[PDB]
Amino acid sequence: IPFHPYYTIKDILGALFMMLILLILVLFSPDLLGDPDNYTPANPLNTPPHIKPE
Amino acid sequence: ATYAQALQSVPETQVSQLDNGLRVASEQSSQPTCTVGVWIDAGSRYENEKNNGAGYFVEHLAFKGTKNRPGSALEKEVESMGAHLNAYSTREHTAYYIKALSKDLPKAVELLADIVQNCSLEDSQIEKERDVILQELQENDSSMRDVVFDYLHATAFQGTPLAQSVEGPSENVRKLSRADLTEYVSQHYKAPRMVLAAAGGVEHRQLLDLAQKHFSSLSGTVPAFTPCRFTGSEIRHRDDALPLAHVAIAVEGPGWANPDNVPLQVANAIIGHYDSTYGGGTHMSSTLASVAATRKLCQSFQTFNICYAETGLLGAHFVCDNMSIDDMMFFLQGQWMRLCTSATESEVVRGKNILRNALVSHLDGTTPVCEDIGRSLLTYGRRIPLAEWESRIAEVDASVVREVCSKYFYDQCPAVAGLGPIEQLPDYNRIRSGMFWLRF
Repeated sequence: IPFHPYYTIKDILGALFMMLILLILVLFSPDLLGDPDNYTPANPLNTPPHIKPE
Repeated sequence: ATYAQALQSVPETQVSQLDNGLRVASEQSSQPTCTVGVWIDAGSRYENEKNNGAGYFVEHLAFKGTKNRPGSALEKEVESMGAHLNAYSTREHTAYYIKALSKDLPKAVELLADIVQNCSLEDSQIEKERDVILQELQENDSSMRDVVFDYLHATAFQGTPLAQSVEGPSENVRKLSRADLTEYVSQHYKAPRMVLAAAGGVEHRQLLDLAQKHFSSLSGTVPAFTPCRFTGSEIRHRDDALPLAHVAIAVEGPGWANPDNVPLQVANAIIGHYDSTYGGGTHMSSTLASVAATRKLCQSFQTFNICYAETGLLGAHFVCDNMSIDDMMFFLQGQWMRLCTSATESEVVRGKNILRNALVSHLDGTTPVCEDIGRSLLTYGRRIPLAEWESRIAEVDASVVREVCSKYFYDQCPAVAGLGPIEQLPDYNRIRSGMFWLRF
């Protein structure tokens, strides 16, 4: 089937859903996937209790 | 003669009416020949699913034999006096016309009664004609134009009698019996839905006398059809083994009377027609035709205005190779939208002249004139004189075309029937989106 009449609108719907999830994340719980210790100035003389990556 | 006195001088077609309702109509002239025919208001549109194809069967059986003229005797009279007997049955009309010398008009009319009133419908003849109709159906499968037009009617009037083909399904052909044919001729060849139309050197008084002497003993004084529902769809009979791909796209057109017929034809005359073996080609003023000739997109195209009593199909049918359907569909939709959005005076004048030529040149010779008489009396209820056609075309202008095409083409769901290597054919969403312009 041609891409334009069908999959452009399908992709628009997909983008809408992804924007829903991303905007929920940013607006309601921004520091959900992050780590609170990242809100501390970097001090090379002391380490955080845990060292985990993203 | 300034083409005004010419139109005014065309002989008037006298129309009368018998007590049975026979609308006897004739158009006298000076030729020594004549065409006298009977136009029935029968056809596949008046046939249910079971009875479908009975009209074609009856038409086939019409000339074989009659009760008064057993078998070839009916043929014997036709040839021995040089007459050409012929019949044609479309979706909403039937006709039997016998071209013959003006002297033999008394005989021909009598035969025309015998064919219509006292048929034979012999059972062995029915079997033979059943076989013949089956082979004729296999013949009709060959050419793509008729197949595509039947597909268009099926997909545009789905669920309605108009979708039915004229010949009917092959199933009905085998299962149609003599009782069905007798009932069909009894309830569809009734006197009120009859037009005895004659052209050439026949005087109306003589025609009336002959009709009153031979057609008097006909029906006295019901399946009066139902308004069919246009349903924009698409049928794709993808068959890549075929050489060329036939496409036909049509929108719901006007009715038979529906004065908008006069503008639309003019609009269609703007698009015109073209094929490979034409003349000027890349210089023809039809933009679509010029593009087709320049880029060799198609081997043919035409604009049709098939119009029935309450509805009709208005659109274009084109035959092109397997890898030019998209481009020509685009250009066709572009021409349509250009006409709806901006018609321009000069193209309208060209269309008016072209339509004048259509109506005038088509009405020459006894056979087309008689056919026009029958069809007009059946559909319009009168015979629209050529002067009236001239006035109606003269009233058309650029604004009228721009409005009438807009009412029928712009943002309307079309019906598409493609057959052959039609992979290139755009998806129905693209075709529908072609009907409207984001620049307008």
